[PDB]
Amino acid sequence: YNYLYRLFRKSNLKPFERDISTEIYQAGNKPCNGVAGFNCYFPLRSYSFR
Amino acid sequence: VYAWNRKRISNCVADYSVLYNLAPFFTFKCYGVSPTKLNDLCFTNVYADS
Repeated sequence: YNYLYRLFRKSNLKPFERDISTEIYQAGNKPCNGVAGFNCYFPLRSYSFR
Repeated sequence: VYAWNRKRISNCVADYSVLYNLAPFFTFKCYGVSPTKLNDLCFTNVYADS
């Protein structure tokens, strides 16, 4: 999974607003703090190299 | 799992944003349609499974 890709983001992005700083989705009162819990996703997944 | 119940939502205005606000309902992301505005957009013949 060396070729990381950002499947999830805050919302749609305008052109040239590329994803450089990873900001995971927040959908709760508390921000996602070090845990990949429910409704909170991380870009760390295999890029289908099989 | 081997015998799903047959029930569908018809002629309803059931809000799905209250489900999104609810803590237990943690899966709301959508691959091909709007994740958070699914309810607002119109649709027909919604089938339910258990």
